[PDB]
Amino acid sequence: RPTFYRQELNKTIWEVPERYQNLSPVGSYGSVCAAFDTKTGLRVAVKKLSRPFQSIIHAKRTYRELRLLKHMKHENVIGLLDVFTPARSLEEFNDVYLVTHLMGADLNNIVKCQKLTDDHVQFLIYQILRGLKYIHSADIIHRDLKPSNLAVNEDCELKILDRGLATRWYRAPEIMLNWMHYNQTVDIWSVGCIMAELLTGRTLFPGTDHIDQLKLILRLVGTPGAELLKKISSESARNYIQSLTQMPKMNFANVFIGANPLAVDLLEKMLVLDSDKRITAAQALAHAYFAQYHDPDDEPVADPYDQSFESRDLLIDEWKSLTYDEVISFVPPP
Ligand SMILES: CCCCCCCCO[C@@H]1O[C@H](CO)[C@@H](O)[C@H](O)[C@H]1O
Repeated sequence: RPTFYRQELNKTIWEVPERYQNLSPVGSYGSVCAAFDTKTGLRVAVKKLSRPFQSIIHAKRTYRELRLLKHMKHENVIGLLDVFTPARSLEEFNDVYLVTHLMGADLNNIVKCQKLTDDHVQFLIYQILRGLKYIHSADIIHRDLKPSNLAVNEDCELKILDRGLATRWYRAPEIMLNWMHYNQTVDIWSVGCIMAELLTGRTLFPGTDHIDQLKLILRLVGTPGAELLKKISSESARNYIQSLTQMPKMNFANVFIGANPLAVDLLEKMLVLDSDKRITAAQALAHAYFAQYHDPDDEPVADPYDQSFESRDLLIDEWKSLTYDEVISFVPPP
């Protein structure tokens, strides 16, 4: 094991291996320091989880987060450099620290302070969909893909994160109707919204609440056809939908007038009401808009990810001991 030191920072008492040095507050389910890794000469992020075992909910979340990050090994997805605890045994086990690459800015920190070239839009979105193929191949649905959940460096390299450094704006329509049985393509909807915005400099659907959101969506893509309406069991949803004057499907070419026409085509295949018909991550990767970036031999899939634990109601000490096992068995990257 290594030797630890304690330090006060912003009311929280930090205790880390000496290998981590120059700790400084980056921000704020835990708080995050930037730190110098003396082992590699690289700057890193060190997140102290707050109250990781406060309850059954926190504890399972803590385990969920550690299981996810141990699994994610892909250039466009946040992954884990280190995890530790000052605890000497399970009996003392009370804090968990997570270490990842220091990510300086999110996609939003870009869009707002620039106007993106088409080639930027191609590189950014290709990276998203490359990691999303990987995420999806693990049978994970991201569910909250939005600009604050995407890390982008000065080199315009991107990774998908679990959590940032308004959600509804990027949420698939089926989610705001509480449909339940989402497939992965709820994340494609979100990618379409992000893309639109990168091209346009404007939020595609700045809904004020969930009802407003559905309104703004139908104006673009138009009222659902017969083949779709017949799948909405909710009487109230049906009535709200049909009460909203029969809206024509706008021409995407006019909404995105001036965009690379191939970006318009891709957008049309992403932002489709019927999630059955939404282009998948792997499909999208082969769309000619990414011809410059696509390489089918460098778009890998994930090892299958065991998420049966999600189906379990366990005791705090059980989630705690599972988490403890995951820390102990962590094997760092190369
Ligand atoms: C915005 C007004 C209506 C939105 C229609 C959304 C159509 C969503 O698509 C539907 O999603 C479900 C998966 O969640 C599937 O069970 C259905 O097969 C699929 O067609």
